[PDB]
Order: sequence, then C-alpha cells, then structure tokens
Amino acid sequence: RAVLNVYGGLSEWRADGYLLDKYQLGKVEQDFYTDQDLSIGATINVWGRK
Amino acid sequence: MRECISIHVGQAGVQIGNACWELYCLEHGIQPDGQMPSDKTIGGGDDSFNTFFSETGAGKHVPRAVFVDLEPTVVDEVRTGTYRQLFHPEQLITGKEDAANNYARGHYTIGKEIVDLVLDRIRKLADLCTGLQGFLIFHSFGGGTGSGFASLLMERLSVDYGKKSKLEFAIYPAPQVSTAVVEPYNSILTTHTTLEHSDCAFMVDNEAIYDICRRNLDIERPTYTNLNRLIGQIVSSITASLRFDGALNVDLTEFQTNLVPYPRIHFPLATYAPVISAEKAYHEQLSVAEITNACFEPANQMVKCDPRHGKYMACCMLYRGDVVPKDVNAAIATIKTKRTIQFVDWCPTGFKVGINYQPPTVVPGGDLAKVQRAVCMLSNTTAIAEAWARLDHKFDLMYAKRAFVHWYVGEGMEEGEFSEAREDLAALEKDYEEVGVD
Amino acid sequence: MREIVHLQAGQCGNQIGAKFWEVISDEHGIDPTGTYHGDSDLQLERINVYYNEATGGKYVPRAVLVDLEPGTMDSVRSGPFGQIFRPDNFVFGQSGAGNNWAKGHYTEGAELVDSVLDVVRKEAESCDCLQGFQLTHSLGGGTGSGMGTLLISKIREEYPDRIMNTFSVVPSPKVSDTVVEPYNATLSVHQLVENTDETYCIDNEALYDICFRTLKLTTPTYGDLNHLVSATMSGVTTCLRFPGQLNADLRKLAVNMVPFPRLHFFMPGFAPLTSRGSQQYRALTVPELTQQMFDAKNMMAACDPRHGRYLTVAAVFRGRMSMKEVDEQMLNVQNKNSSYFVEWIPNNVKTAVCDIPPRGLKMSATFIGNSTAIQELFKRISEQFTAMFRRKAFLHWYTGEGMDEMEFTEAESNMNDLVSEYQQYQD
Amino acid sequence: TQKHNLFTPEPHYIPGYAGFYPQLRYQVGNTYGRTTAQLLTDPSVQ
Amino acid sequence: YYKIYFYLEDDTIQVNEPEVINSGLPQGTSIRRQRIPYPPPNDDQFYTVYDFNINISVVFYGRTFKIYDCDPFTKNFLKKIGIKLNPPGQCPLDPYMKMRRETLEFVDPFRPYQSFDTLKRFIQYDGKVLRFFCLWDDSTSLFGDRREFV
Amino acid sequence: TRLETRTHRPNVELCRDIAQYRLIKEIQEINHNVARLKETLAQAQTQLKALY
Ligand SMILES: Nc1nc2c(ncn2[C@@H]2O[C@H](COP(=O)(O)OP(=O)(O)OP(=O)(O)O)[C@@H](O)[C@H]2O)c(=O)[nH]1
Ligand SMILES: Nc1nc2c(ncn2[C@@H]2O[C@H](COP(=O)(O)OP(=O)(O)OP(=O)(O)O)[C@@H](O)[C@H]2O)c(=O)[nH]1
Repeated sequence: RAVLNVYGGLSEWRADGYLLDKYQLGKVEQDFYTDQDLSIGATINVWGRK
Repeated sequence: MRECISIHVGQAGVQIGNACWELYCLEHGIQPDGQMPSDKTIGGGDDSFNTFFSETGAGKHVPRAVFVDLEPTVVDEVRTGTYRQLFHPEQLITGKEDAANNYARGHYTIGKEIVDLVLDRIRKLADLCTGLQGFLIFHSFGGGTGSGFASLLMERLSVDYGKKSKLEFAIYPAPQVSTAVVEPYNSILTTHTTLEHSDCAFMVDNEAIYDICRRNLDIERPTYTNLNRLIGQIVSSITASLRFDGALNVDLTEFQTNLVPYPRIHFPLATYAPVISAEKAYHEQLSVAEITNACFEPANQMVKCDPRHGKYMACCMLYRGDVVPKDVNAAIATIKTKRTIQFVDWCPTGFKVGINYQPPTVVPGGDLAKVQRAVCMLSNTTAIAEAWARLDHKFDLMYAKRAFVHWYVGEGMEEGEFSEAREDLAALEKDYEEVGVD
Repeated sequence: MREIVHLQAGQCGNQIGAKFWEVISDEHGIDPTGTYHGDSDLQLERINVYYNEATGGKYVPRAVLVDLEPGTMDSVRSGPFGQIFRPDNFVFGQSGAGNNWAKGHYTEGAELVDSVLDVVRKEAESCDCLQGFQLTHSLGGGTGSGMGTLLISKIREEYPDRIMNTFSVVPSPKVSDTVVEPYNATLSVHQLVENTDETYCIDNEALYDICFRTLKLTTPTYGDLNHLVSATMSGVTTCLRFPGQLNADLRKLAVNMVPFPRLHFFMPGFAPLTSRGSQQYRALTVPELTQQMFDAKNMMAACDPRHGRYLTVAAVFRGRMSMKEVDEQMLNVQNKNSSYFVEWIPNNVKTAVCDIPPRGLKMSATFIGNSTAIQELFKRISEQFTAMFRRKAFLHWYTGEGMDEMEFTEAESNMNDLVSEYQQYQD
Repeated sequence: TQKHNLFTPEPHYIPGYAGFYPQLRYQVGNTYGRTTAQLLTDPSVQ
Repeated sequence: YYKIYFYLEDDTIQVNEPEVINSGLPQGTSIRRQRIPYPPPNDDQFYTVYDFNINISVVFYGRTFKIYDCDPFTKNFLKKIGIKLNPPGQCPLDPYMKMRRETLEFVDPFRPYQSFDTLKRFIQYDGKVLRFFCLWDDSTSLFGDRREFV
Repeated sequence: TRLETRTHRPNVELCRDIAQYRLIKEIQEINHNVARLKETLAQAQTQLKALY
C-alpha cells in the first residue's frame, strides 16, 4: 500500500490513522514465477540455480 | 596623473553608470573586450585612457568605478549584460535587503556592516592612484535605499581624506511628481546631513529633460535609454578638459574655487544647449551666437525655476570642438549688454571659459547628431529658492499631522532630526534672501 | 537571499491555493509532472523565491496546507497538481468543525498548533531569509478564522521582523450563508487588526457582477472566481521574480502605502478584462489601461468609494511602457478629480513598472487602493452583531465552550474604534 | 515573454550572482568557474 | 460553427450560429435573409444553386466559410437536381472551448479509490497443491555432480 | 514577352508601326477566343448534368 500521513500521535484514541492516496507512486516491478511458465522442459533460475 | 574616483549607488545609480561607461568606451575605441585593435598604444600606462581606466599589465581596461547596491536585481542584471567582463568583480558590491525608502534604514540598520568592505576597496584603489584629484558620486536624495548609505560613506571620506574635492550629480526630487510620500522626509534628511561635507552639488529633473525630449528631439516615446545617455554626455563634457589636450584648460580645482561664491551655497545648475536631432543638425546651421542665445533660453534647463524670478551670479562656459576666443568674447559681451539678464552687482564679471578643441562624439545606435561645436553651461543663480519653498511648505503639513512616523520610531529614532532639518533649510532660505539683497 | 512561505488555511484557502499555485506554475513553465521544459532564462533564475529544488529538476512548493475535513484535502490532492504537492505538508485532524470559531480557537486548535509550527519552522530553517508570510483564509469561514488567529498571534512573537501579508475572503452583504458569520467575523477581526499589517479583503458579490459585466458567460464557477483572484496575487508577486527599474518588496510597498498602525484594509483591482469579442474589438493603449484601471465597475473588492474618499493608491504595471505616460496619466487623474482625494497628503500615487509582460499579452497592470470605503462594510457587521446580541440567541454553544460575553463586548468595542477613527480622519 | 538569452556557453558567471543555476548540486569541484563549466556542460537531460 | 439556410422561393440565404452554453461569445442571427453577390471582379449576377458541393469553400462579404456536412433532405434534393458530391469531409475541434469544458468535466467528481482482498481466492484454492519434479546439474563445480529437487 | 521587350529602344528608335498594330490584334483575338471557349465549356457541363 501507500499511506499518506498519520494524524494519531497528536493524541491517543486508536493506533493512529492511516490516510490513503490515489496515485500509488514508487510501485516497482518485481515479477514472480506464476503458474503460466510451467512445462516439462524449460529454463528456470532459482536464486542462481539453472 | 589627472584622474578621479567614481562611485555609483542605487538601482538609480547603475542606470546612469551603465549608460555613461558605455559612452566612455567608444571615444577611446574600447570594445567590450578590454584590449584594442592592431595599432599599439599601451606603455607605462600613459595616454588619454588613463584618466578613467587603469589598463593593467594585462592590457585590459579596468575602470576606477565602484557600484554599490543593496538589491541583487540590478547588480545581477548588469553583471549579466554584455559589458560584464570589464567590471571588476567585487568592485560590484551587492546586498540582500532594502531600506524600503527609509533613509534611517539605509543609514543605520544595514549600512554599518558593508562600509567596512567599502573602505577596503576605496583605499586599495587610492593606494594605486597617483593624483587623486576628486570624487564622482551618483545617488538620489529621494533615495529608496541609496540615500542614507551614500550620506554615511561620504561622511567617512570627509573624515579620512580631508584634502580633495567632492562632486555630486543627483536626480533632484521632482517638484510636483512624487513617486511616494517618503521623498520630503528622505530629501530633507540627506540635505541637512550633507550640507557641511558636500563640496559642489548639481541637481537635474526628469520632467524638464522630458520636456526637452519632446520639444526639440521630438520623439515622444524615448526612455532612460535617452535620458541617461544625455546626462552621460553632460559628464563627458565636464571631464573632457581633464581627458584631452587643448589651448587653455580649466580644472575642477578652479571650478570649486570659482563657482561657489561663499560657503553653504554650492548649488549651481547645468545645461547642454545644442541637444538636437540628426536631421535638424544635418540641414540647419550651427555657430556660436545662436547656441549662446539658446543656453540662456530658460526653458532648456533641467529645473523648473524662472531666472527672471531669480538672479545670476556665476557662469562657467565649456566650449568643446572648433572655436576661437574672438567671437566667444563677442557673444558674451553682447549678452552682457542685453538687459533682461539680471546680474547681481557683486560680480562685475562672472564668466569662466574653458576651451577644448576636440569635438564631442556620436554613439552608434543613438539619436544624437554630428557635433562640431558644443556648449555646456554651469551657472549659479538665486532662482531655485522656489524649490526649497515648495519642499518646506510640503513637509510642514506631514510633520503637523504625524503620518508614517511610526515606521521610523520603530526603527529607532526620534523627532529631533526631523525638526532640526527644517531650521537648517530655513537657514538656507535666509542666506539666499540675504545674497539676493544687495 | 529572499524567499516566501505560503499559508493555505481552511477550506476556502485550500482551493484558493490550488488555483493560485497552478496559475503561478503554468505561467512559470513547470509541467504538472515536475520535469521543467527549458524556455525562459529569467524564470529559470528567479524560481527560488518560491520553489525549492529536489533532484532532477523537480520542484517542491514552499506552501503549508491545513484543514480539518479529510475529504477537502483528498479533493485538493485529486486535482491536477496533488502530485506537485507533498504529503509532508499535509496535516489534518479528525473532528469536523461546524465552523464554530470558539471550537477553532480553544479546544482542537490547542493541540493541532504544535505540529504545524514544527513543520513550518523546519522549512523556515531550510531556507535562508524570508521577508514574511502570505496567508490565504476566510473570516466568514469557521476553521480558517479559529486557527489563523492563533497562528498569526503566535508567529508574531516567534519572529517580530517579518511582514504578515494577509488575504481574507469576506461574506456577502446580501447573504451571509453561515448564520453565525457575524460572531465569526467579529471575533476574527479582533485579532486581525492587532496582528496583521497589510490585509486584502475580498467579497464575491462584485465577482458575480463582473461575471455579468465583462466575463459575460453567465454560467460560471467558483473555479473562475479563483482564476481571477489567483491572477491578482500573481500580479502582486511578479515584481520580485523579475528585472526592471522598479521596486518590488512588499515592505517597499507597505511602508509607502500605510500612514498609521491601525490602517490595514485593502482593495484589489485588476487590469484589462477581455470579453467575448473585445479581443479583436479592443486596442490595448495607455489611456484605456489607465481608464479601465480607475473604473468603478472595474473595481471588485468591497464597494464604490463614491460615497467616500481616497487616502493612498498604488499601481503596478507590467509591460514595455515609458515613465512619461504613467506620470502624465497620474497628473490627468489628479487634476481631473483633485477633490475626491485627501488634501492632507500630496502625491497619493505609488508606482511600480516591471518589464516582463505576462503570458499571452504585452502590457498589463494591477491596482491596489486604500480609501475610506470599508466604513459601510464594518458598519454593516456592527448592526448585524448588535441586533443579534440584544437577545443572545445561539450563545449557549459559546458559553458551553466556556468564555464570557464580556470578551464579545471588547470585540465590538475595537470594531467601533475602527469605525470612529476612519470617520474622524476622513471627515 | 519576448526577451533575450542568458547563461550563454560555459565560460561564464563572474562570481557574485544570487540565483539557481540549473543542476548545481554536483559540487565536489571547487572553483566557481569549474562549477559553472560542468553546469553548462550538463544540460544533457533531454 | 454555422448553419446556412437556402430559401428556393426567392433564392435567398440566411446564416446563423447555434447557441452554445458557456460560450462567452455573442450569438443569434448572423447575416440576414437576403441575396448575396460575388466578391467583385464582377457583381451583377448573384449566387445560384448550381454551385454548392460539400468540402468546398465560399466567401460572403469577406467572410470565408468551408462546407463539411449536409442533411438527408439535402442529399435527396441534390440527387434530384444533379450535382455530384465528393466524399464528405471532417470537422475539427475548437481548442479553447474543448480545453475549458474538459477542465469543467475534470470538475465532475466521483470520489474514487482502490483496495485489495485475499479471502475468496484463498478459500477457492485452499488446500490444493501442484506436484512437479526437476533436476539441477552440478558437475560444473569441480566437487558436486548431481542432485534432484521436487 | 515580345511586346514587353520591344520597349527599351533609347531615344527615337520607336515606330508604333504595323508590327505593333497586328500584335495588338493578336492579343485581341486570343482574349476573344478564350471567352468563347469558356462559354462552350459551361454549356457542355450543364447538359452533362442533364444526362445524369
Ligand atoms: N539615476 C537614475 N534615476 C532614476 C532612473 N529612473 C528613475 N529614476 C529616479 O530615481 C529614483 C530612484 O531612487 P530610489 O527608489 O530611492 O532607489 P534606492 O534608495 O537606491 O532603492 P530602491 O527602493 O530599490 O529603488 C526614482 O524615484 C526615480 O525618480 C534611472 O534610470 N537612473
Ligand atoms: N475553497 C472554497 N471556499 C468557498 C467556496 N464557496 C464559499 N467558500 C467559503 O470558504 C469559507 C471558509 O473556508 P475555510 O477557510 O476552510 O473556513 P472554515 O473554518 O473551514 O469554515 P467553513 O468552511 O465556512 O465551514 C466558507 O465559509 C465559504 O464561505 C468554494 O467554492 N471554494
């Protein structure tokens, strides 16, 4: 997620508030091995394991 | 040899410093570079250019002029113009804050911690200088910032170097056009502070220069691009005698020892008479008689005073170009015979003549015209009493009703200075009335 | 060097700042994203008065946005320039306001103040030297008054050497919306007159009139209103960031403009307004700029000074003019009506001339005036407050908050003092 | 608006100016001249 | 954008502009219902229906317009009298107007948001697993040779 | 081109003679025939309209 600001520590009613956002900057690409690329015979790298 | 030191202050100052030094460069053939074309002139630093520039062993021409300002705007602009390479870097001194039209702010709150470097620079020019005849100060009495600072630094020079002359060339507060309400305040303060350390004073007025501009240069849309150029021509005329050679030469020493009658009063007025356009000068004639009649024409001066409501006592005529003394004396004698001119008795003669055979110059991209004969007039009169009368019957009302005084009592002063200034001015009027009395 | 930090207070000031900032940025050539596009040397230099510098050429505003309603700041962030604003300066509370000035001034502001003070002093130390602060807020809106009064009060003794340029919107003399507006406005103006030095007061009735006069589209939005007011403040700020043979500093203006400590109220005025077809039916000439500037219909802040008289005026032009035309125009107005001003002071005219015309035209202007014309406005609020106070309706909330009606009495006293001194001066 | 240039090629910036030089934060170099030199050497971002 | 009405009864022309909201522009009747002469190299004759096709240009008292559309009835009457249409053209987008009302539709809120969830997919595929086998070669390293993974 | 170029005879070297006369006549006939041809084109296209 991407929180915007916290207005809680001003006082103490809950464990503070978590205002959201609407543009989600900084979402960085990390692809992951899904079910698609699976077959008998292919290449898969596993932290350096060919 | 024969050299002076130049000081400009204020956004109003760098205005006319820019214009005047740009004019300066042409006649000595100074490209914005600082080094000359093929023909060799450099040496022991000894030829005409030396009187304004100090061409070092580098070959670059480095002016003996200091530009001090408290605002980064105009100093950044001038340092980003075309002529930037010439100027000495920290001879161009800048600050970050303004006096906000407050003379007290400009003299007290900020000026203290810059005059130290000012002193540094001025004495490290004075050491190298040789004759050091005089100072050339450029400011404005209605200074938004450059008033108090200028007064303080001229006081410091008065207390440290008590031998040379001090020349002031200021845009006087316009009589009936005022850019703010602070002008009577700052003007009266600066005048009453400087009355006893100033040596010779000249005031000019933009309204009158405007009237000339659309009277005989007949262009209704000029700007400072015109006005600063004209006043720069005036200063070129007043320094030609020191610059070049001539038949008979006259020095600012004599200017001081002659044009002032007696102490306190050191406030004459100036005029360049043959301000005329290219086409006009092209297809009409020029000679001594008409230009002298013009220089006595009252509407071509630069302060709204009526000479027939005043009276003359001093005149210094500079002729620049080709003349001979015979028709000179003819014309001056004819004017003396003429009657409407009202000489005070005390001067039987009042004329000092300075002739410099070199003709004045013309600037490319300009609107002036080819000149073979030019007359510059410097006369002291009594006609300017109306100016001080105006300013006092202005300031009285504001002192009566106590407006804007909070701004000043906040920055840390009292009303003693404000009061004392008006009796100083009153002394000025009483003395002028006495000298008008025979 | 000299910079400015902006305060964007209460819901009004929030959208005011939205329009204002996008206007400044769009004139100054920065994209919505953040990657400037090289066109203009001079803006590229003087950007530092407002915008600080991140890496890569992406510019952080020096503004602080505050409000209590999270949805307001959600919408502001949703606008095309939330991405040019920072979460760092987004601070907010949880409770709705109700636009109760006592609420804004004693209970929840009492703890909301500290954090905003800490953040603003962070940025104030980050920069080098400010001249003051410009505040955008409301006096008829609850949270703006209740918070900004405390804020200005405390910053006054934080740093006693800076200019409190204040920009407060004024309720309609024909419909006050918030029924407790008399109370809010009186309480707010009580501390306004003390802390502030210069204040611009803005009423939108004239905006509606001008929408029927020159905007001429009859189907407007508060966005268009913000367009106009943002342009006006742009004009007042232009002189600093641009060259020219003029003086720019707000202090250079104020010390010239105000004669006495208790004179603070000011009248924005604008320059050529162009209609449906006046574009190709108009010649933009010095006489007509002067005329339209001085025009009464053109005036849009409070009301016609026709009933009263002027004390001081200042005008800032922006274009390739000359000094002679403005001087002769000043003489023309002076001698056309040398009666409507005050014989006390001469030369009531103040001038500035910038050489950097705005984007889209070649010469423009802006007019600010101090005239004895706000008497009717605060007189109206006087009758409002008295005619309410005679039967203390709605006062149970304020008493439950916990103050006294005596404080109200001193507020009305100070208000009547302003009335009396304006009258006693002009007459 | 309608106007002329500034920050012409490298050789520039007599020391003394206030203001923001574009991309001025790589100053391990030391002289004002070399600072400005690399600054105008680096408009390459687009 | 303008409407042109041809009255055959007297062979006259009426031009108007449709009313658009938030125009900030004058509208209503443009040039009235009269005759119109050519520009002058010659003026005694006047315009006649025999020169009107789409995607052409006209001028009327120095006001140059370009035709881009017609009506079913117009097509009927032209394929009744004889002129041949060229393929119809294209009408552009007024920039100021389009920008301003796209800004005013930008000012048309919906209060949007996005979030996430796990439970339904989690339960749908709860407690299932795929099973698959593989091999890693190791004889690259001069100590290990093989090992098997699942 | 011909009538233009035969206009730079210095002093008395211009004769306004029969060549000039007939060249003017040639200009006349060119213009007149062009007019007739354009008229004929007009009739042709109108009756083609009728054919459609
Ligand atoms: N020398 C000079 N004076 C000018 C020029 N243009 C206008 N002036 C006059 O010079 C005055 C400027 O003086 P000030 O405003 O006091 O300048 P300052 O005190 O150094 O500081 P600022 O408030 O920044 O201007 C103006 O009131 C004008 O009347 C110009 O180009 N050169
Ligand atoms: N931004 C904005 N403000 C408006 C608009 N219309 C009216 N206002 C005024 O803005 C005033 C106050 O805004 P704030 O400064 O946030 O004041 P507040 O303490 O939140 O009190 P209220 O908004 O009045 O409830 C309101 O009282 C309205 O009178 C508008 O369309 N946009």
